[PDB]
Amino acid sequence: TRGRVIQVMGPVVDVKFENGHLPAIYNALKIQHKARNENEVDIDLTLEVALHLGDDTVRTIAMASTDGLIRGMEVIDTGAPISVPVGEVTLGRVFNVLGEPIDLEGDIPADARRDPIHRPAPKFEELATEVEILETGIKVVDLLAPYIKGGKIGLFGGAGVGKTVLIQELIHNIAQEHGGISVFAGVGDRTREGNDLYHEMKDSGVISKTAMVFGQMNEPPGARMRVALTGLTMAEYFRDEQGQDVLLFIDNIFRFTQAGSEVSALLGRMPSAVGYQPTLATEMGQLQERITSTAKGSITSIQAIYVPADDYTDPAPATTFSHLDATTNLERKLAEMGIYPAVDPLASTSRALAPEIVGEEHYQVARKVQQTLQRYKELQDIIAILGMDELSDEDKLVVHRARRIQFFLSQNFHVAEQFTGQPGSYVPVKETVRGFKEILEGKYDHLPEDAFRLVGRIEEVVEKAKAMGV
Amino acid sequence: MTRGRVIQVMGPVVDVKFENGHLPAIYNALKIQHKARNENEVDIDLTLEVALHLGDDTVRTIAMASTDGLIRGMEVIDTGAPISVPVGEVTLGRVFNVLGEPIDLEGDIPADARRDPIHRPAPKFEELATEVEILETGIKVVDLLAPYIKGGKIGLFGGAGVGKTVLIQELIHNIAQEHGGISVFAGVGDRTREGNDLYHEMKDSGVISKTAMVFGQMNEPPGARMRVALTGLTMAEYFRDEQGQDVLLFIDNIFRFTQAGSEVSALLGRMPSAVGYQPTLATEMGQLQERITSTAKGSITSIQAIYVPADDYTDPAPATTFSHLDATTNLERKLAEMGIYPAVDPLASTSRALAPEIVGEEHYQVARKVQQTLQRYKELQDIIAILGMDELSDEDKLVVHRARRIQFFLSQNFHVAEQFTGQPGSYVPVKETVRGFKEILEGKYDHLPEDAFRLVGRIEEVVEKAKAMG
Amino acid sequence: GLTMAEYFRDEQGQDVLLFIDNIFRFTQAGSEVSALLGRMPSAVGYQPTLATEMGQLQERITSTAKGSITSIQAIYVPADDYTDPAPATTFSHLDATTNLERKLAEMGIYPAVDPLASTSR
Amino acid sequence: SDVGTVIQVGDGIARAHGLDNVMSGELVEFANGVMGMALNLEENNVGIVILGPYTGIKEGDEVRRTGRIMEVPVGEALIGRVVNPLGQPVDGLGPVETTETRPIESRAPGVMDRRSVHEPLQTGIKAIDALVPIGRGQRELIIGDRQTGKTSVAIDTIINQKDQNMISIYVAIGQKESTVRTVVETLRKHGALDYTIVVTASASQPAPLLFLAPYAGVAMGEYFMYKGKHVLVVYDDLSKQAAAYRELSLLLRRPPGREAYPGDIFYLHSRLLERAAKLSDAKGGGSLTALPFVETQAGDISAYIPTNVISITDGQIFLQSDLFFSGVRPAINAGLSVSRVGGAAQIKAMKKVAGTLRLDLAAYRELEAFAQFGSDLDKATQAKLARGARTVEVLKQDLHQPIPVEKQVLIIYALTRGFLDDIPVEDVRRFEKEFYLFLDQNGQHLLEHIRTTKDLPNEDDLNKAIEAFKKTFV
Amino acid sequence: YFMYKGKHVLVVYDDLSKQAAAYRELSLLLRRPPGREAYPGDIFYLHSRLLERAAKLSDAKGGGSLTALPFVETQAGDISAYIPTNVISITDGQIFLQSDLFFSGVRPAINAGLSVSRVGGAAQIKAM
Amino acid sequence: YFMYKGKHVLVVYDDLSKQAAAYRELSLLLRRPPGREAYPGDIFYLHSRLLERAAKLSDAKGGGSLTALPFVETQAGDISAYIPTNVISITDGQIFLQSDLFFSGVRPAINAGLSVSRVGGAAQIKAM
Amino acid sequence: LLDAKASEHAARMTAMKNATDNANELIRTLTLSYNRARQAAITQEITEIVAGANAL
Ligand SMILES: Nc1ncnc2c1ncn2[C@@H]1O[C@H](COP(=O)(O)OP(=O)(O)OP(=O)(O)O)[C@@H](O)[C@H]1O
Ligand SMILES: Nc1ncnc2c1ncn2[C@@H]1O[C@H](COP(=O)(O)OP(=O)(O)OP(=O)(O)O)[C@@H](O)[C@H]1O
Ligand SMILES: Nc1ncnc2c1ncn2[C@@H]1O[C@H](COP(=O)(O)OP(=O)(O)O)[C@@H](O)[C@H]1O
Ligand SMILES: [Mg+2]
Ligand SMILES: [Mg+2]
Ligand SMILES: [Mg+2]
Repeated sequence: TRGRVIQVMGPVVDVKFENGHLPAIYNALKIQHKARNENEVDIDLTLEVALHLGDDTVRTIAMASTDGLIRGMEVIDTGAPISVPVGEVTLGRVFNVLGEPIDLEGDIPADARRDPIHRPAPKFEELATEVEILETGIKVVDLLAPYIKGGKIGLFGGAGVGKTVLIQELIHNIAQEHGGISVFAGVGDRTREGNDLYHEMKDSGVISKTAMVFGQMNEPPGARMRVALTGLTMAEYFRDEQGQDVLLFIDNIFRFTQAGSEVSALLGRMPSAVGYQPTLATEMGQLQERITSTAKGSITSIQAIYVPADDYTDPAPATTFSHLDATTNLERKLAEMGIYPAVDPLASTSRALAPEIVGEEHYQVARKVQQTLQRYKELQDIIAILGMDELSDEDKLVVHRARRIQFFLSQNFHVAEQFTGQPGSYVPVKETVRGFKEILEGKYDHLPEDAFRLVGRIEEVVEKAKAMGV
Repeated sequence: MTRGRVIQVMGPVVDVKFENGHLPAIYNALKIQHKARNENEVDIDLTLEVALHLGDDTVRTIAMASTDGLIRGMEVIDTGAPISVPVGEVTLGRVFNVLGEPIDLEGDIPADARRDPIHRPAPKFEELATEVEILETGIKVVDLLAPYIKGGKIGLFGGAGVGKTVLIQELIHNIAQEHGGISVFAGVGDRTREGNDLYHEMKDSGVISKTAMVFGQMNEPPGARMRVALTGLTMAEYFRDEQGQDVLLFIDNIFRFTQAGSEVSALLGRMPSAVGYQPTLATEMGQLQERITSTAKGSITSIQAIYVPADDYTDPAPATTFSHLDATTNLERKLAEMGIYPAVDPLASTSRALAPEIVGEEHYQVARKVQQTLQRYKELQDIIAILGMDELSDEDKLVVHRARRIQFFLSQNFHVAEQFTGQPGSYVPVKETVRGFKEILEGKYDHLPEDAFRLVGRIEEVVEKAKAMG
Repeated sequence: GLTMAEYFRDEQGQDVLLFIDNIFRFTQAGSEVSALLGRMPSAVGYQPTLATEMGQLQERITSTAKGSITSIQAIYVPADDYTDPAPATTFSHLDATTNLERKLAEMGIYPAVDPLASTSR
Repeated sequence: SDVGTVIQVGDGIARAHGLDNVMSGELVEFANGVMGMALNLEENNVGIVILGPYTGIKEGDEVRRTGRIMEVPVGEALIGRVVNPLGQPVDGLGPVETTETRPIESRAPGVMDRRSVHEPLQTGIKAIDALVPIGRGQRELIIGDRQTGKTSVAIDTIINQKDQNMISIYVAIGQKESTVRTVVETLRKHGALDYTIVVTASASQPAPLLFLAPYAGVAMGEYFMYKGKHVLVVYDDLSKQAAAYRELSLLLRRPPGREAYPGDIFYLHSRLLERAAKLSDAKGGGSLTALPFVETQAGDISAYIPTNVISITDGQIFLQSDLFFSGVRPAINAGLSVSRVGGAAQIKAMKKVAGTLRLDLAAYRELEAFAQFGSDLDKATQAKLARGARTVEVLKQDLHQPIPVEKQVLIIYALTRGFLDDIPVEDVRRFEKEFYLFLDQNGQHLLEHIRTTKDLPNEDDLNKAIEAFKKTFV
Repeated sequence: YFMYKGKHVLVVYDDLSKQAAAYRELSLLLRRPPGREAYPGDIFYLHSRLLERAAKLSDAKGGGSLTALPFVETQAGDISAYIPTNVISITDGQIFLQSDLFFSGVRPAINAGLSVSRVGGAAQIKAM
Repeated sequence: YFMYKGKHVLVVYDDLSKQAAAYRELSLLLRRPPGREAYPGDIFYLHSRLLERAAKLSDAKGGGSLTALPFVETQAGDISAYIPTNVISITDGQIFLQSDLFFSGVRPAINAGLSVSRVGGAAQIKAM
Repeated sequence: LLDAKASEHAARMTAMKNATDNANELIRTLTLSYNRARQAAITQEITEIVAGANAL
């Protein structure tokens, strides 16, 4: 009971299994062939099943390029979904979508258990709703949009704003804070960044308690689509057996939505909206709903999103926005201003900025900060085109402190070691919230604004000025 | 005559197979009435309209009631004629569905009553008449500044909250009260709550036996919503043919007649066109609006409310309706925010029956001086807004004083406002309308304050109100 | 027409002047007869083979060493929209292009030539 | 016969051979145990939309007919439990036994059967009850951007419905399982799950279940409407129902209409909402009022689904993203929020203070656009400043705690008659908290008066009784 | 018939835009794929096959004539739309009649800058 | 081949959009299900197969390079279209040229506001 | 000089107010044309989807 290939149309293939032996949907298939003659080409290729057709035939998608496929090749049926090896063995390694290790360190044995990629989501009975503030050590995120365990978190931006630099600073700070497993998925990631990140994590020695999944842009669209679910199935083993908080990072899900749109067009369905497939909310929900806090522990996730043209009504961002618990917006104007990670104080929102979850002082502090920056945002054009001396002395006070606040949300970073070389550091929550209480009190208003860039404490700001001698 | 069987059900659409070759014509009617043979079945009573032939004796139909519980192989009978509405005096003062059965529990019509086909070929070019008579509605604004004419299609357009059903009741009652004009009402795609409100507002006004009513509402399948509009026409055609008298026909919303046609065309399977409408927009619209006429016996003048789909008059449905209409009245929200009622804008409202001879060169010249006065006010208040009142000389100052008198006197007091505000009402013939406005245009009456004119019937009523007020 | 101009510049070797009155109607006539021929629409109802067949014609009209052709053509933009496929494919092939715009003509300026969008090598 | 074989499987759609005596809408059960509605009985191949996970089904799996039209089981047992649209529980409390079943698709009450609406539905939101009245059998639309507090207003409306016999319903359409759990626990904490049912189909569920979830929601309410008890139905979001129907239609190959929705979208929504109206005194005087919710991109209400729905409903309530992020809570805009049936159901005591409040907010909202100077005109302009400032202070509400009606009337009277005008603006809120408890202790005669009369307290002692509180406030 | 015999003629078509709409409706009742604004490309050939039978024959043929005045309806003055420009390519001039002047009391008004005749001078008498 | 020997290389593609159009016309004639515009769904994969061969090989592999400079012509300042968004997602930077800058005297016209280089800073000489 | 400076601030206030009115009107006209252009593009896209769907 092995199938035979009967059409090829690029990524799509058709296989005519003998009836009585048809695979399920989302099942997996192997081609291994060695060429009989000189003209032929040796092939090792896997396919996934995507819908059934009229008689015996099944319509499938290919995870490696179909070049060299004859008609009438034998297809092996695995009888199961794409199976990913799960265990502690995967700590430190880099994998492809099918679970083979890309790095040359070694090969996972056949004897180990492997878990299916596709599994039903958490039920209504099993789910729970704990609330705890996740101390990330990033001065904007901890002050103005506090992250929470158990939940989907979102980073929205254009291109080249800091999304990957920031995701690296997260992975490093969490590896210092806890020996909690991390899984990183580069879904449709440029093969260049994969080299940068693998060597940065090997050279800072952060990789001992992490795993990595990659699918590059030069992969078929189906292989770009299924890479996020491999990362899910790995993080799910660590929660269910080890029972501890296991972060899942996804490098950009915009490529994932587009890979689904291209697969639907190859399957011959009819577009909608700006050409996205019909089943946009379904597929994305299927992914996003597994990220949860059931009774064993957590799988809190931090994801980044490309917003094509600074208009957020495009289907992929708009469909994503409902699922996310807390979202911070990255704007290129601040990144080019050289204050980092570029996150807008006014446009960032979270569920967790309420006194019952975060804390009484934290609520009063954050709302004073945002009111100060909002009053600065409406005062700059008068400052530009009337004389700056015309601003009232109370508004002049709001100006002076808004300058300091805007700079002191910048922070010196371990990931800057590659780009600029400086050491950086980590800030616990208490020191962020107190330092901003120091900023808002105003006794330190004598120290100059230039000092406040790229620092981790108000004592560091005193030191930098001290070098300047202030 | 003969008996068929059903062979497809695809929502409202049903396909039927007539074995003998004794096929039905287009727009013919077929009936299913069935009672359960086994405990598994459902009892049903169904009218089908034929809409295409499709070969091999098969016929494609659209149902006038929901198709739930239809089996395959269930039988049909052939009526032999179009859907036949009852016509006579036996349909006065009573409410029906599309099939001609009574919605009211008050009773039903006997088997002796004659029935007219709804679908009948239009009147010939020899049978029309060119003579134009003004319909004298008694509404001061409409009769002065956009005179309605017998045989004329008239359109009401306006904002979501202005007065449209209030005016349709106000015209119905005025015509029945004094002119005695027997008149028919069709509801297409309006709320069922207002269907019962209109029934009780008729009963409260006492205008009940004189009129007749048909309803097809938003719960109806699209085919029934489409054909109820033609039932109202068929009743008015009986009144101006056989009883040979003046008639008036009301349609509550014509756009949903077009929209129901687009939904049926898609179920029928014909390609969309333009902004997704059916191909046959202009002919299906035209065949209705071409039967409304003033033939040698009597007219069917009609008032219709039009909703522009997206504020876009350039859209295909409003443009195609807009080509048939002879007089248009526009109702305006920025007037209705004041005490001005009905909120009719004279500047937007137009009539192709304001011909200088037909109204009368005295009515023509008075009407043009009113319109000129309001257009000058429209620009002159922009000049006052940018420069000032004290920037304008005496005559312009008198024009603004007169324009305030004109706008307030155009408001009127009526029976529907007895429920809303409890004022008794008024009635005005056209000769009184022109007389009174002529005297206001001379301006000797300008001593009464603007507050006095707010809602009034005749200039003599203004005289009674002013002195008493103080 | 082109086959005539080709013979004179090759065999006789004179410089030749070619005028084509409106070359858009060649592509539009292709758009009419292509759907009946039996091949799916493209970006606004045009045939698939827009650029290959229009390029095939335009690449013959060339000044070889044997003898020069200068050729002056006009192209009707299907509406006042240049982003349409048939104008878009033919903007590449022309050494000097004149854009005539309606808005200037209504001001009464003739010939209505777009000063900013006129390009020549 | 009854049996047939599946012979295609799409992305949740299927097609089946056999089933010759099937009928349109019949529920069909597959061998796996998921069930499907037979949408199209074409010439040989029955279209069979699958509700639930479809992966297990293969070509040649048996498919069989239940014998029944699409129906949800209902009864008195359901109240206090959480069920999926097909009517099975997800809470974990065990099986639920219901002895009656109602078709999800039915003829609504005809135009002979209905009535005018005249008895108010007290929410306990100050701004809704004061300015945008609702009544049993009204259809009312709450519209606004994401993260604007709409579900807070729904849960405030479903709590504070205790003595009034408003059997209520909450329908969760596509929602996050964590928020459905959070709301169910908030209902359980406030002692409010004795009189309400909760229905859920979540994003992991395929789109046909989302499309069916509102119809089964109203079908539960119809038992109460027939019997005679009042009802309320709340939908978490209708826009996601529109998106689920679009996906379902396009997988069935139907061509799109305007703005890539099918045109059948107006028939779908108008079918669903116009079953919500008050029955006649002959048929039991029941009710089925409904609260659709719909979301607007950028806050533009002129889009396709908003205007389509605004045509069907009898009012709109507009929630401002701009005010809500400025912190005014809950945020309601006086200019753009209004109801057509309102003005009749509202009680006589409230009618007197509601009209003055409506003019007060309408006049202050434009004047606030000019307000920041402090010295502009004499007191005539300022009085509108002073009144508008105290008005906006009084209309804010604490999160998730609903207000009682006779104290709601008495605070609006205190505001709209001017007793607050001397009271300093900074401490205006604290006045309400102290007043509610004091008025219970010292003012009970006024509460009895309103409960007796539907009318404002006897005016003679009303000032004196309010003055004693005003002195007690410090 | 009259022009070939030798007499003059004049034709008015009361609206050609309804002819285009009727062709669209027929073409889509057939299974022909739409183009701009759902109009098939055949719309240029239809109108061109209509309008260039109008002529001024020469003495060898018999000197007859057949001037034709077609009409087209613009929606909100959109002379830049498909069917207006389609027909404007075929005809030897245009007259554009303006609503803005007409409802400002100028009954009738012609928009000078939009309306041109390509046979000017030849047609006029010398005094003109 | 030259990069495998170890010498630096540069490849320029003078217009990728015309390659994409040749694929569209070839696929449509082959009766393949179309997508947005009418571009076949394979386009992003076809360009990624082209653009991910560019590399900077390690010292173990020879130290070579293959920098690439693809060009795309946008229609009227169009953006968010299918080919430009595909290529803008693949490439590690983008330069956007503005026509209204060019006709204002800036040459070569380059908008600093919308042009980004993710690699930037590292490549420059320390003085730069 | 006091009346001159006061009347200057009045003249600037009214000139800036009128200039704001002109800016608002222009924004309205542009928004109407932008909405018409986008809706025209979307209806063309939908027409291509239908033409593909019947052609295949
Ligand atoms: N003549 C009038 N006198 C007093 N109030 C009026 C008058 N005309 C309109 N109104 C006011 O405006 C409202 C208009 O209600 P109406 O029943 O006409 O709605 P409608 O516009 O027909 O609704 P729809 O367009 O959905 O059918 C009335 O409820 C009343 O408040
Ligand atoms: N009176 C109030 N005081 C304080 N907070 C409020 C008040 N009213 C509403 N909120 C807050 O508004 C927020 C709005 O979130 P809500 O729970 O309504 O989800 P939502 O607005 O429907 O967004 P989504 O539909 O995307 O989940 C809630 O966190 C709620 O705490
Ligand atoms: N702290 C920093 N110091 C110096 N340069 C930085 C810093 N953060 C970001 N950058 C620069 O900005 C770039 C941002 O690009 P990145 O967000 O990594 O792109 P992508 O998200 O597409 O991978 C970095 O590659 C680097 O060149
Ligand atoms: Mg990246
Ligand atoms: Mg109405
Ligand atoms: Mg909500």
